[PDB]
Amino acid sequence: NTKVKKAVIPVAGLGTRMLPATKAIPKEMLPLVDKPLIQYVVNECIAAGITEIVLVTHSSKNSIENHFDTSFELEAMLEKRQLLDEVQSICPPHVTIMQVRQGKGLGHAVLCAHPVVGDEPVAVILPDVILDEYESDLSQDNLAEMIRRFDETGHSQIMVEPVADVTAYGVVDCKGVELAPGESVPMVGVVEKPKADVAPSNLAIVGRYVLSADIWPLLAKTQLTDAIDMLIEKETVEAYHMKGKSHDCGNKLGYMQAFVEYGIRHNTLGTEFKAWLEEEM
Amino acid sequence: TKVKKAVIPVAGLGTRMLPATKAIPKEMLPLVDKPLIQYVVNECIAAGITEIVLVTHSSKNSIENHFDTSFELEAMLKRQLLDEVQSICPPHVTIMQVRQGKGLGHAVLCAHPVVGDEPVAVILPDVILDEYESDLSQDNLAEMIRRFDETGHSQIMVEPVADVTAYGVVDCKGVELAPGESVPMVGVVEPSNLAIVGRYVLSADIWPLLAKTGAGDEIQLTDAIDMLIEKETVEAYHMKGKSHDCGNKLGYMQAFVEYGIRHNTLGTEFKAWLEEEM
Amino acid sequence: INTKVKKAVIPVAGLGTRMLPATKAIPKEMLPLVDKPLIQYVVNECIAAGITEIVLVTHSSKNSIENHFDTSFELEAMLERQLLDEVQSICPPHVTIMQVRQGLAKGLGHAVLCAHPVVGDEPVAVILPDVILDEYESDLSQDNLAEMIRRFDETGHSQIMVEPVADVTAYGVVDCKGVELAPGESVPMVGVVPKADVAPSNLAIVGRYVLSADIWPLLAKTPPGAGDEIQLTDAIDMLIEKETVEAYHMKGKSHDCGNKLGYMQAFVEYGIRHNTLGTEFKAWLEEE
Amino acid sequence: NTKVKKAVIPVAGLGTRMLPATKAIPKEMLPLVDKPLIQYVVNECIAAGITEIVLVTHSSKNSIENHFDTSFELEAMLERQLLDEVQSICPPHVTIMQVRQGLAKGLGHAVLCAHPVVGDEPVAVILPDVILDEYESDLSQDNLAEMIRRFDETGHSQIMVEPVADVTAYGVVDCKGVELAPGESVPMVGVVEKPKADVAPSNLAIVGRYVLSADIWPLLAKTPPEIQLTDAIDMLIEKETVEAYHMKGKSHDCGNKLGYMQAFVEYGIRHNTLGTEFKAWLEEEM
Repeated sequence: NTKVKKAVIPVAGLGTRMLPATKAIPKEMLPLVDKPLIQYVVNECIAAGITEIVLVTHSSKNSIENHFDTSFELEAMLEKRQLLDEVQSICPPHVTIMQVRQGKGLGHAVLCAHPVVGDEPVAVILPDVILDEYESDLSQDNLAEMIRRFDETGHSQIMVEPVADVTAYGVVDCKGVELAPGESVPMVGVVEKPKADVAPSNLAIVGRYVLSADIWPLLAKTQLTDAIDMLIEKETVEAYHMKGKSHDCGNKLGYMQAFVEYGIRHNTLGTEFKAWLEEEM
Repeated sequence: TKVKKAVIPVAGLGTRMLPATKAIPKEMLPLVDKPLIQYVVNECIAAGITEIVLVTHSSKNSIENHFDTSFELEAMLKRQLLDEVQSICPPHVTIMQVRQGKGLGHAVLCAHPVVGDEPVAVILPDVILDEYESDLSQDNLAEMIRRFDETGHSQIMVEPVADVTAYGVVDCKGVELAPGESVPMVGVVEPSNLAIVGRYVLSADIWPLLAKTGAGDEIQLTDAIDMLIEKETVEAYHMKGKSHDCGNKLGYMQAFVEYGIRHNTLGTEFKAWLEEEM
Repeated sequence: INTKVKKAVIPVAGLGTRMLPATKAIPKEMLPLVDKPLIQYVVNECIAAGITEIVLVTHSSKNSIENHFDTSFELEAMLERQLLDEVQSICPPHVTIMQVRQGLAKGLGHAVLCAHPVVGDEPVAVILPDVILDEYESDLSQDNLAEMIRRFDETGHSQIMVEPVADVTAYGVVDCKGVELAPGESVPMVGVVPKADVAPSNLAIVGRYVLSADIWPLLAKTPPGAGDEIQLTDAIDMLIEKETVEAYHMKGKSHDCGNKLGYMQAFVEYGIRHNTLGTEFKAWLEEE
Repeated sequence: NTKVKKAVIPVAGLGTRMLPATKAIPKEMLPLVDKPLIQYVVNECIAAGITEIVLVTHSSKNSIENHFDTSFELEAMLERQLLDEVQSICPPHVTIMQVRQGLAKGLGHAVLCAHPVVGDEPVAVILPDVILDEYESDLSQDNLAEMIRRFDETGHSQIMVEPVADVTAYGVVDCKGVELAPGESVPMVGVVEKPKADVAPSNLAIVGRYVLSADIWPLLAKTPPEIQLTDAIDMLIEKETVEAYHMKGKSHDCGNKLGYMQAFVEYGIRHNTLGTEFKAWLEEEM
């Protein structure tokens, strides 16, 4: 298959932008209607073919792991059925969630997974960014596509998308080439919240990466970006243009918008919710 | 001020919101950026309650933690924020926790040792009384308590429904009730179009009645309620403004939007975004 | 007539340093004396004395203490025999455990003050959990906490348990104006100190108190040290000042499980006495 | 270098033999003087060269992980010698990973759950309620460390054993009647659970330490007609040579009350700072 077996997901220490909702519950457990962000993120991983998920965590984060694990008393009450099928249907049996503690920096959270991952290519996924399942085919596009491409060329993939205001993100330098959703083109560097006038593209790092086993040593020499730009010095790495829509639930308004969008699409209450929104707005 | 303690049963596990509540308490689901329990407690405080008793479960330390101070967190934030965050539980308010050993009537019983034989407020936490459609410091719980204190008559909040077939309606021997008013209730029929909302202000007299009080072998507070009734004058208080049942998925999704539009820093942008998108 | 001391308050919010690393991720109060955590002995002592309301003044990382006394669902499941019933009986049905968080408040005086809202303006017992009162060496249903409560009901005077120490240079020693105390006796104390030539007595403060409702306002008005620190000894000195305080002479033996050596000595002493393994252990001990 | 890089520690089951102490704290967190049993076991894995430990766990046991992680609030609270001691707990080059076991299904099944973590590689299996005495063997040269070096040389799995008086209480190996000296590895032709003394192939009991080849993986994947480690070991013997390794020094079974109380006293006598005193104390008192 693919040498990309593991997805490393850094679990937020404290999602301060979302206080106080996340003062005592992880932001990864904040819900989009009726499921926690991390359940969408894990299913995205799985749709791409990943079966091993390495959560890079902290002490106050047990509920994320319990969400995917079995909940004895809960299930007991449940028998005491659909929901029951559902709660045990959260993590497919062929999927394994692993945990390692980080006790700062995303590049640091990645390095922490080194020992679990080995000296192999890996996927890095940020948990507060949700790629829209209805807007693209997760089994074929995006992370799924970035991995197929990595297998084909051995070139790291870095998901990106066009954004209005560039100063707010980390922009990639694709030497001015235009990219269509779905394509991969070489990147020659990354610019941390560039100043509009000097920004390399309008292409923002989305929070999805498929990286060659070489970042590992680079991470040690080294944030992800600097080992990224160092990797770039050694090999080709490409920007992959995200297909569909993403939701950034790491910012309050982004989260509120996602809440509503997923609300309108809810399998059982979406139409009624949508109707209500229309007679209400 | 005779009523200083509010009992909040939050020890049940919340089914209708699965899978979101599998590993987190339903009481910590956010309405925008504040958990349901924060709105609830804020409501108690506004009414002058200074001691909140959570009748809980092993899995809900997140709720107490939300109200306690998060050291490492505090170690982290900033000036503006750092305030807002300690500020969750003001200094004169105490959150106490007792573990339940099922039913609301039994949940309230467990708090007896903490409350003592005193008048007590009973608050259902997955029901939100809208802070913008009422003045929570002057109305509803605030006032139902102010009236208990003035007259020692118990108060049970109710609001008019549509399908009275769908609900339990209090019997007020036919007296027309309007927002803001109270009038004796003689019981409930499952007589008026008024339903129990989930806020109760009860005389210390319910305790012994609650001890002497089931459907699934659960202790019903309705049962002690009617008992208190045959012993005394209990009044229905007509809720003012709007309530939000956040214990049902749709009701929760709808309050999320209503509150978002009213959000103090993001309400205007979200509302405009919504208006276009929708 | 029933006493008015209805609640015991147990400060369990601190992170116990002298016991590290053992207590690095577990409460010092959950350290076992053979096969039971220190806290169960302490709660049982409250119970033997008739207290049925216990207030733990805790911290976030200590949910295990409450879990100890609650029903342990999965465990009982996987338990369904003796263990089931032993385990099922750890906290009797008529005993209620309440918890309140100490939060930012530093100091023992603060810890006690935190329970005020649960206790009310009522007298209360204050129990430090790392000191274990030997259930074999005295009758906890009549002595010690049980007797200090009775003395407080008979005189209105707050009670402070003390015990005799050969070395006064290492303790909180009381001044009872040189009046002698025999076990079980309470006599007014006018202060608390001590070098040795100037010590007012050989009686050290053990860790148990039965205080009147008057400690409440005093505690709230106790002047802080930095960071709000309110010490209970300070509040105690003002109580002594406001009124009559007696020192009560402990019966039996105490185990200070707050220090390493003492927790070890305790573990051994309770092992030898274990209802099931006492004999075999004691013997194995004589052999070794 | 060795292909044996990972040690799997099954700590997921709930320890009934030690109730009620263990009602709400994991058995692995009980202290032998001033350290939890799991610290001793982790330190032993480290002495043997292991720098990757996989706990196969349960939800109610975060405390085991917190023990090795950074105790931010404590550290802060200490910020001297003790602060160091405290951080030093897990050496920076050693990593603890965790996986949850599904339905409580046995040690065999516990190891099996570590498969995705370890991969198709040889592993060390360590039962954490058995403590190998540090004072009585050189844990950096004998026992697990030796077992691992013999596996690297030969490629033969190593199952640790020690002589017992009563075989009916253990899983016993069959080495074809051949004597093993401490530190010696001898091929085993079978394993048997709790034999009646009259048919027992030896008086050498499985202690609880294993260094297994990557070939036990497919064997552990099989469902019996309860997945048992010894049954897997017996299937492996069928395919390949497996040796029993005779433990050096002394072991402590702290999975049973008496054994834990004895180990607590034995280690208190040896405590670095308090032993002399504690011992003296015990003499006068005994």
